[PDB]
Amino acid sequence: SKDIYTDAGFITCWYQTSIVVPAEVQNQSVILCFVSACNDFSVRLLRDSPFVRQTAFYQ
Amino acid sequence: SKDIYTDAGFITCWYQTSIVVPAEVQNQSVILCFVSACNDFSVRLLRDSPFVRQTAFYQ
Amino acid sequence: SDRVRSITLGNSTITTQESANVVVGYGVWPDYLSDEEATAEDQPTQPDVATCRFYTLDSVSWMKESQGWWWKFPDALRDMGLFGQNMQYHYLGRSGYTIHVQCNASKFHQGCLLVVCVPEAEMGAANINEKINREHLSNGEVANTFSGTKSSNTNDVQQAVFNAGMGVAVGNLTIFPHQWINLRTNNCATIVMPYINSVPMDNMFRHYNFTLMIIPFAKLDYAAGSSTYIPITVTVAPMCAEYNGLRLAGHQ
Amino acid sequence: SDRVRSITLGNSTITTQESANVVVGYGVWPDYLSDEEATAEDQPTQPDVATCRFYTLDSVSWMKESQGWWWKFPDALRDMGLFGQNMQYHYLGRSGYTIHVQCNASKFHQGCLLVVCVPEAEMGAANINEKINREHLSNGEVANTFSGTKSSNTNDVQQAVFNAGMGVAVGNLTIFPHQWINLRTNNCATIVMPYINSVPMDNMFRHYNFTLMIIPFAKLDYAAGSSTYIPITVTVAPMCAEYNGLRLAGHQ
Amino acid sequence: SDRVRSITLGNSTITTQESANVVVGYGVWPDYLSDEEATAEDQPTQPDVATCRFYTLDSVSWMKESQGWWWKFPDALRDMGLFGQNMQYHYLGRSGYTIHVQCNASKFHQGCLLVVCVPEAEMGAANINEKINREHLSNGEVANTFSGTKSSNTNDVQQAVFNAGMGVAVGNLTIFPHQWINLRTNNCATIVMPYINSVPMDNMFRHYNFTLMIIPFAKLDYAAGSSTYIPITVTVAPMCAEYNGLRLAGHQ
Repeated sequence: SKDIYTDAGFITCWYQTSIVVPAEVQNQSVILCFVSACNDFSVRLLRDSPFVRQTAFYQ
Repeated sequence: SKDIYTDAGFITCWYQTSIVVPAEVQNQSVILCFVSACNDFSVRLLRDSPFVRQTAFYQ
Repeated sequence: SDRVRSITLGNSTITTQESANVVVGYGVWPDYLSDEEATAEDQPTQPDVATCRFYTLDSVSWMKESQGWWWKFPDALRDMGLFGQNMQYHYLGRSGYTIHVQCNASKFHQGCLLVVCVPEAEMGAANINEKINREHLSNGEVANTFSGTKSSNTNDVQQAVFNAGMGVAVGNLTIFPHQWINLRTNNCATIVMPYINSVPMDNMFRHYNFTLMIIPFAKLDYAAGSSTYIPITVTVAPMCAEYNGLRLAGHQ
Repeated sequence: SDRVRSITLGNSTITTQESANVVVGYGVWPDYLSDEEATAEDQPTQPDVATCRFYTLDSVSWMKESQGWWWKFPDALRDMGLFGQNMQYHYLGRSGYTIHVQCNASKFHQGCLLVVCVPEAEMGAANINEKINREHLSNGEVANTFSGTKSSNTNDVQQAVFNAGMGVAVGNLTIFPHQWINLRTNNCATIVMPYINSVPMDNMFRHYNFTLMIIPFAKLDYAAGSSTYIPITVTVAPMCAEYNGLRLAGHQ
Repeated sequence: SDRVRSITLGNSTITTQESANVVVGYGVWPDYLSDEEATAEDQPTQPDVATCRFYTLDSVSWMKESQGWWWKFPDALRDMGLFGQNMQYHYLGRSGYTIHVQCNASKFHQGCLLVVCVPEAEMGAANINEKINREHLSNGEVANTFSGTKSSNTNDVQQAVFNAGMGVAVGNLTIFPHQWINLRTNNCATIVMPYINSVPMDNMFRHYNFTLMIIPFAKLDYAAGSSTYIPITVTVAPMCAEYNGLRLAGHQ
């Protein structure tokens, strides 16, 4: 969760050089992004997820 | 030669996926086909070819 | 290079020239059922040439506005030769698979497919307390189609690409054995899939083992002179198929 | 193949896929100053992670009518982090460099750059008996530009491409450590440059060690539908940087 | 890769970058005549540098409607330096050859050439009981041209591509040492051709040893902006040429 003490940083992405494309080829393209953990990764304290929201039962 | 007893089958060719081509490139193209025998191939009985047709001599 | 791959299963051969690699399941290659995991007592049927071979499904056309496709797979091979006949005459079936998907373009086309092989893809309904007809979950070799928005048809699956018909995030759908068909490097995507079920053998009509899904993240796009019709062709081959409990033909 | 190259200096990594090779100076790789060639008597400062890393300069746009660019290089890194701060607090500096220049295109674009690394590029003036201001020889990370004809500005370098600002033939300018960026084979140009000076250490403001020059021989050209904006991006990393004579901040 | 090939014969060198392989005759590499197969009694002439080298013939232009070309080859090198002079002063000649054909395009052009090297290509006539003039079977380095239909000129070869001027099926014409120039993979076609004749040496004017044929099966085709002029350039080098029976210059 968010707190001021343990802030981690900023991921940013910039144009080094432009996208040079030849004739009769589309100019606008798409980047896809992925995330995963490395081999030194850990988690410690169990809690309930902030996403589960029910009001009544599931009859 | 052709007979009903020794019939061999049908060679056929189908579109799996289409021909995707970029811009400024011609769409219609040409397939060439080849035939030969393998290393287990044989022929047995001599006869005259059905193609030779002469009427008189070659003076 | 390692981009050329050749596969021979029976009397059918696939030679590709811009392949990437082969994902093999969860590391397990398809094999027969041993005597320690066996449950039934009678002799199985192992055809192994008349069954284990590539069957070619229908080609589907990929426009700029296409959203996705799915096939259920012990059921899309219902009417494909002796695999389908041996499905109709036996009670218990058990097989692995090999899913090869063809899609070609040029160096001027762009786009990106995601070929996922999802076990137990129990799908939702369009209306919440409504029953789904069997003609909409599966249709044989004819593909069903996702929609871009909230579909609300009668007796139909909820067809929205951002939930994959199952109620999850479609970006998180890469936990399953998957490849990508990227049109600047790839041409094809081979997925070897072993048998994954809670029981050693199961009936091949009442159960759906898994679901192939092809979803384009990067949309297809091209210039004003390139070729418009781009097909997508799926070819499947059962592996290590064996059968148990012979009786008359039917399913009821 | 050997066209893929990866470079790690500190916490910055460059991966290229259409590189050519790496020119290393005059055969010498950058190393620290030994005790036999040393002149000053006090302990130097070797940061080695906070200093030796890639700094990215400004991208410049390459039209069909562009003529060239230059950067002075102990001076273009004046305001780039702890390299610039350690330049401002010390009196004697000594470093090698690694110059990597990015420029990309497609297989439908043509053109050819020449990336030269010229030691002691003492440049001429536009007016012969006139003094050059410091804002025209160097401007930091913002590039100066050559001109196609005889430029006659006030207090400015003589900007003509066929003399490179130095009074020589520009075709003979390949005696220096150089590469080409040919748009049908290349994508980038890596130049490792050791320390070349007449003294073992020197001040990094009063002196200009060398001058990078990028001059297009074959002009950029493309068809009526290809992409127009083509940037050129220069990235530099000091190597074996050490510092001597600590005093207060300033340069006067 | 093995696509780069380099050939040095004398003071002439060919470097190609998209070659395929080299067909060497019927397996035999050209060598000199031994003393067991020799018939004449006097010393032969072996120049070996002034003779064995590449000679470049005329370039021919390949439109969309071009049909084919042929060259007779002890006769197309009549006026090519010391090979032609040593042909004119001697009575008996004996040589092998190396036929290299250049044709280049881009990745947007399509087409396919067939480069055949046909021994004893005795050609037919346009009119059946008529004599062919020598200016139509051969013309030196200037190529003759096939026609698409039944040609009926005076004193001319029957020029129809589907009979190759010889009365056979042109698809069956691949029994001879041949290569293809496919414009998506190839750039050139090298054919090493040894000496094939019924006698150990023969006169090089009265006899035609073989006939090069270049016939486009897949027609040349391109879009509305690509380059129209596409040449085809043939280069030949005699190998192991030796000569016998010196007398005065002439041929009558």
